[PDB]
Amino acid sequence: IIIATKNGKVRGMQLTVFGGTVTAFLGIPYAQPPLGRLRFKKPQSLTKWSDIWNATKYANSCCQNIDQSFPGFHGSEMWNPNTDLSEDCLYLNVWIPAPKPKNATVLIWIYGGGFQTGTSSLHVYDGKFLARVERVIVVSMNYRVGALGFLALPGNPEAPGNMGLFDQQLALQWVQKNIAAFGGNPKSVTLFGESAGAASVSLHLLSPGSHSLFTRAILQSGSFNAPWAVTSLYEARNRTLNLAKLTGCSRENETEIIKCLRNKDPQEILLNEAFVVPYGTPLSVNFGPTVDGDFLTDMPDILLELGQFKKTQILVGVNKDEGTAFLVYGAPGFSKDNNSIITRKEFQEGLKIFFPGVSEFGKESILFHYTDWVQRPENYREALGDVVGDYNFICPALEFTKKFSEWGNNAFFYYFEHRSSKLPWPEWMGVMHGYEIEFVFGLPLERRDQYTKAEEILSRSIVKRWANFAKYGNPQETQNQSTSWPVFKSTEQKYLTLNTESTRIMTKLRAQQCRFWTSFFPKV
Amino acid sequence: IIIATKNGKVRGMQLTVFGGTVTAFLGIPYAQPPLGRLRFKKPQSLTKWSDIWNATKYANSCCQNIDQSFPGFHGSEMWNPNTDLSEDCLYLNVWIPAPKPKNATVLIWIYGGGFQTGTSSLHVYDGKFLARVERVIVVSMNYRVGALGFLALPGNPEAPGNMGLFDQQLALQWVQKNIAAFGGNPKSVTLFGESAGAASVSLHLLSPGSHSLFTRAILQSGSFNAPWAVTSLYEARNRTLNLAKLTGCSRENETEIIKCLRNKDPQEILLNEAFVVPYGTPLSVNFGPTVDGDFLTDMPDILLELGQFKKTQILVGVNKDEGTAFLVYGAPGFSKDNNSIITRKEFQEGLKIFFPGVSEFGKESILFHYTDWVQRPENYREALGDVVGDYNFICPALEFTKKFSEWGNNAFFYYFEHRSSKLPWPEWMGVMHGYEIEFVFGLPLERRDQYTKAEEILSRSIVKRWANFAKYGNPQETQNQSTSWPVFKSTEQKYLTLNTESTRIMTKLRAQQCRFWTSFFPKV
Ligand SMILES: *[C@@H]1O[C@H](CO[C@H]2O[C@@H](C)[C@@H](O)[C@@H](O)[C@@H]2O)[C@@H](O[C@@H]2O[C@H](CO)[C@@H](O)[C@H](O)[C@H]2NC(C)=O)[C@H](O)[C@H]1NC(C)=O
Ligand SMILES: *[C@@H]1O[C@H](CO[C@H]2O[C@@H](C)[C@@H](O)[C@@H](O)[C@@H]2O)[C@@H](O[C@@H]2O[C@H](CO)[C@@H](O)[C@H](O)[C@H]2NC(C)=O)[C@H](O)[C@H]1NC(C)=O
Ligand SMILES: *[C@@H]1O[C@H](CO[C@H]2O[C@@H](C)[C@@H](O)[C@@H](O)[C@@H]2O)[C@@H](O[C@@H]2O[C@H](CO)[C@@H](O)[C@H](O)[C@H]2NC(C)=O)[C@H](O)[C@H]1NC(C)=O
Ligand SMILES: *[C@@H]1O[C@H](CO[C@H]2O[C@@H](C)[C@@H](O)[C@@H](O)[C@@H]2O)[C@@H](O[C@@H]2O[C@H](CO)[C@@H](O)[C@H](O)[C@H]2NC(C)=O)[C@H](O)[C@H]1NC(C)=O
Ligand SMILES: *[C@@H]1O[C@H](CO[C@H]2O[C@@H](C)[C@@H](O)[C@@H](O)[C@@H]2O)[C@@H](O)[C@H](O)[C@H]1NC(C)=O
Ligand SMILES: *[C@@H]1O[C@H](CO[C@H]2O[C@@H](C)[C@@H](O)[C@@H](O)[C@@H]2O)[C@@H](O)[C@H](O)[C@H]1NC(C)=O
Ligand SMILES: *[C@@H]1O[C@H](CO)[C@@H](O)[C@H](O)[C@H]1NC(C)=O
Ligand SMILES: *[C@@H]1O[C@H](CO)[C@@H](O)[C@H](O)[C@H]1NC(C)=O
Ligand SMILES: *[C@@H]1O[C@H](CO)[C@@H](O)[C@H](O)[C@H]1NC(C)=O
Ligand SMILES: *[C@@H]1O[C@H](CO)[C@@H](O)[C@H](O)[C@H]1NC(C)=O
Ligand SMILES: *[C@@H]1O[C@H](CO)[C@@H](O)[C@H](O)[C@H]1NC(C)=O
Ligand SMILES: *[C@@H]1O[C@H](CO)[C@@H](O)[C@H](O)[C@H]1NC(C)=O
Ligand SMILES: [Cl-]
Ligand SMILES: [Cl-]
Ligand SMILES: [Cl-]
Ligand SMILES: [Cl-]
Repeated sequence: IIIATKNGKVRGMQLTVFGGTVTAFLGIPYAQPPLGRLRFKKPQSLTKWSDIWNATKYANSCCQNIDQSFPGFHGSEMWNPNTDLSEDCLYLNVWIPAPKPKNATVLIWIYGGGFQTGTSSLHVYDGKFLARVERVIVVSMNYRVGALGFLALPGNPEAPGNMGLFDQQLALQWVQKNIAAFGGNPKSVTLFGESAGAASVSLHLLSPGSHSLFTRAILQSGSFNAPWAVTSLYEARNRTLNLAKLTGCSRENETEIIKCLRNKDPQEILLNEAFVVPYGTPLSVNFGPTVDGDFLTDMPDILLELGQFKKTQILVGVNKDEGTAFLVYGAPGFSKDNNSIITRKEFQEGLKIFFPGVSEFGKESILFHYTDWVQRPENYREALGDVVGDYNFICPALEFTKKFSEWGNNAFFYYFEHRSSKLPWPEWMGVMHGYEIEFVFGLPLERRDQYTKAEEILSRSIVKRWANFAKYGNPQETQNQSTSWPVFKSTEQKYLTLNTESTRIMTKLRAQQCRFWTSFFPKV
Repeated sequence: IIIATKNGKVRGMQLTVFGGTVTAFLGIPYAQPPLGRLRFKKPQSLTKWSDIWNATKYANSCCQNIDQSFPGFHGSEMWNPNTDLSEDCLYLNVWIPAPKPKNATVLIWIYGGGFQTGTSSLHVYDGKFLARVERVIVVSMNYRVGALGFLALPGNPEAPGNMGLFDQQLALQWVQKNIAAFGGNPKSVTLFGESAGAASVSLHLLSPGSHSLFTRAILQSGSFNAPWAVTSLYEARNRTLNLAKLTGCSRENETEIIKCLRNKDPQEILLNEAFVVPYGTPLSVNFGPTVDGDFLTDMPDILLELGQFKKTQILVGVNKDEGTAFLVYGAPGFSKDNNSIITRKEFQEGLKIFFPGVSEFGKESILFHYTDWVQRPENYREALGDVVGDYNFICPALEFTKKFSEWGNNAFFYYFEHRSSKLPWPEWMGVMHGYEIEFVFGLPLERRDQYTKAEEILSRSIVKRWANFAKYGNPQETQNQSTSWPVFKSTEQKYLTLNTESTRIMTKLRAQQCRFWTSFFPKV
């Protein structure tokens, strides 16, 4: 199977999925390799090839540091890259139903990883189930991460910032130009992403250059108003110069810092990213999106508040225990290998880990708000996870959703509360960050994979709802006497819970907690 | 002029006021003197006299401690009692227009003084101007204050608590039974009071026993939800027993503590009131209203929240600088005799004076909320006064008004912002607590008294508005092209400013401050 694209022919491969066939085109190039003088620059458009590009395997993942905290452990290792790392990493994947569809809706996946890590070739991002079961086309891209994707000296085209967001955008352009050849509808394109991938989706909603590149958006556990999502111009400058210092690249001329950094081995840039900040946290984003005057024209909070964004439907949600994953990456008393019963003093020390530049009063205020107990040994352990999840994911997603919906558009909010039967992490971590993704991609639809029957049913329902959102703007499951998913409006704030037992309509998720983070805490 | 009352004849006296005449009956008894075995008991009804009771001078003021902080100084001394102190103090005053009116509306004044001090014979409470100018009848009563008015051991008729509130109530009953003989309408009775007198008015709104004793209510700088206004049953017990200790009255039997206290000289009870608490403040109310199961059937906050109160119109207001008066009664760096520029550390020490049993985090939170400066030497001095005024008077009056109006009734709120040209206190204290009162009573209507012309005009307008509220439920001045006073509703929260220059309709008084006190601070 060979498809002709604007830049040349690509050969795919046939896959058997559930007694049917999917065609996969893995590793199509969508930009010039950003090597040499192109390092730190916006991606440059790719010129024609002749002969057939073989898109029959996943391409290189972008250069990135790896999580070495738990070698041999599937819970962490499943997120590490599974393809060689290389600066030559600007590739995308396409999965299409067979037979070729006529005008299929397109789902474009944007991975998370804190803007520092990630790749589209992870097993939990495999678009073949969606293509098979819902007859949508799935596209995913690799984009640059870390300093190589996000180093900024604002205004300077040698290192303007947001390069990895421009990579995403150019892959969106590729779909616009090329997807009809694969049987796709460029006028029916939904972005979906998790964590930094969801924050990215929310920035494409804000970016005038992305407005005509997609139709609708799905935000899983992330949005640009999250505290980790956008680097200030002040932080970015200091981090860029710190990185120059650490590599011997400190210079009088800023265009000469960049020239120097372009001579460094990728591996030397990677080694020094960790230290560009005095204190870090398990949620640090050393190199992330900045207000660059190009992708992002103003501080995104101002854009959101004043309604300057693409007017379309959004689907947004979070997991019940967003904060737990992070606690084993440095909070005292915590271990994935015991029940992590901590004391008051450990709790207090954990706040120092998660809120390093925060006044003592700021920290006491967190403790005040989260330790009014309803005695119980896991009180403090539970409070720290909620602190981290509410601050970093849940309250920001809910505020994004309120503010976005106030401008007239339909929004749907979910609260995912199912723990995978196969989860390798301990029970105390509950419904973790990242662990809805396999349900969205339909992994539990595979009977060989040993998920429960209740999990097959949940995943089939989520898959259908996501697909209906993409095709029709409305994440209903219309056939199986399912709970209707109400629109989220800033007054009632109705959301849908996703679980194997009973799906419920609820209101005002974490009302009391989010008043704290959203209205008090930003003042300290 | 001799009027026959249910309990006997009373002779009044004629007064010349503004080229006209008022009849004053000063010092009519309304209960049995609460002496001897009646000390600490509810007031007992008075039996008939023959011959003519001469109500031609003010009666004794109730026993109370005096403000000795500033001897010789009119600013403080004008609030001290101006009649002999005596346990024999249950008397009231009546001022009536001449000629005798036919069915005049009645204004009943309830003085403030923290429930510890006060008397109806103060010059600034002289009802003759109102009677003259508006042809209303004015009534005022003395009620017991301090431990003699409010000592409680709940349930025990020897000392049930709220005795001074029962004194007020019995004087309300006297007006019901007797005012028609003076030309008054018992079906048109408005209560008005300032500070503890306004808190009292707000408790009569809650008390089933007072419901048929009045029509409408005016609350000047006070309401029962103020932090100083209601003593917990826990505080009351401890204070009663502390007082017993300090007087040698500690006993096994509680009815024997009271018997013992009844043998003490009034003057010995007074000397020990100050110490019944370990820490006090300039706003301490050692002996005040309690939930006694009789006057007050439940915690008044519950009654207010759940709409269990007299359904009628209210007029409520506060002064611009409620908090300043108190700062010279113990805050470091403050003096009525210099400009009281204080430092951060003095500010912090002042919080300790005003918030003695409050956690360090509680205090830091106050400081956080009030020291975000918009440098300026008077920053800290101004912040402390606002802290004290917002917490103790303004935010509580506004919350009372919101909650009360949510039940359907018209409410009118004012913000009094005129500083008396004659004020003896320094300019930095601004528009002080207590200093609207002379405008309400029409003192500036007296040309001999050397107030400005702008002050005569302001007082004449307030007088008319207060009188119209009493007679008609609507505090308008209809004749002189005046600003219309809108109803206060919990959504718009419109209020009227009272000043000599420009009277304005404004909204959401101290919105940001009161969110702090009303919604955060009660948690610490
Ligand atoms: C901006 O960066 C400076 C630089 O300090 C850093 O030097 C880098 C090359 C890197 O190795 C990094 O780890 C190191 O901290 C920061 O100043 C430092 O601040 C810390 C803590 O306040 C102090 O211990 C150091 O004295 C100080 N270092 C120097 C050399 O000045 C600074 O914190 C940072 N500013 C922001 C916005 O975070
Ligand atoms: C849960 O484990 C933590 C984490 O650290 C430990 O991991 C264990 C599984 C074990 O292999 C141990 O050797 C390893 O150090 C425990 O916290 C540790 O416990 C003690 C006393 O508090 C200290 O020696 C360590 O500093 C501390 N580590 C950290 C990172 O804080 C924790 O006590 C344990 N909790 C249980 C069993 O409930
Ligand atoms: C209830 O009252 C007690 C009694 O203490 C008081 O004794 C009284 C007769 C009187 O002189 C008063 O000034 C004195 O404080 C309070 O206990 C006291 O608390 C303070 C400060 O915490 C301590 O310094 C004392 O040790 C302690 N005194 C005694 C003898 O126990 C107590 O504070 C109070 N409770 C409440 C609700 O405020
Ligand atoms: C305003 O006066 C205060 C109050 O105390 C003083 O009253 C003055 C009018 C004067 O007679 C003085 O003798 C009397 O003690 C001043 O605070 C005082 O100032 C000094 C230094 O801060 C200390 O000696 C006192 O402890 C302190 N008193 C109190 C109660 O805190 C204050 O400095 C003054 N401020 C000015 C002039 O701006
Ligand atoms: C494919 O359908 C096109 C329009 O369908 C889409 O309309 C969009 C506005 C959006 O709402 C999508 O979700 C809809 O599905 C049509 O214009 C094209 O011509 C079609 N192309 C084909 C059949 O080749
Ligand atoms: C005096 O007027 C009485 C009624 O007037 C009042 O009606 C109340 C319900 C209240 O709204 C007041 O503010 C009104 O002024 C009437 O019943 C009496 O009979 C009158 N008594 C006389 C003239 O002696
Ligand atoms: C692409 O794959 C085809 C079919 O397997 C092969 O014949 C061709 O040589 C390939 N091109 C390469 C490896 O460049
Ligand atoms: C910085 O150096 C570069 C060297 O390539 C040069 O192009 C540029 O003009 C210099 N900038 C300034 C303004 O000094
Ligand atoms: C609805 O349930 C049927 C079985 O009754 C199942 O076969 C089908 O896949 C379900 N559809 C969805 C979208 O959940
Ligand atoms: C009351 O006053 C009248 C008139 O001045 C007087 O004659 C009478 O004796 C008085 N009664 C007293 C003092 O008890
Ligand atoms: C307390 O003592 C008084 C003495 O007058 C007595 O009437 C009462 O019965 C005693 N109470 C109890 C229950 O001990
Ligand atoms: C209205 O103004 C007139 C003068 O024009 C004055 O005599 C009168 O007292 C005023 N009335 C009120 C109630 O303020
Ligand atoms: Cl600090
Ligand atoms: Cl369902
Ligand atoms: Cl403390
Ligand atoms: Cl006016």
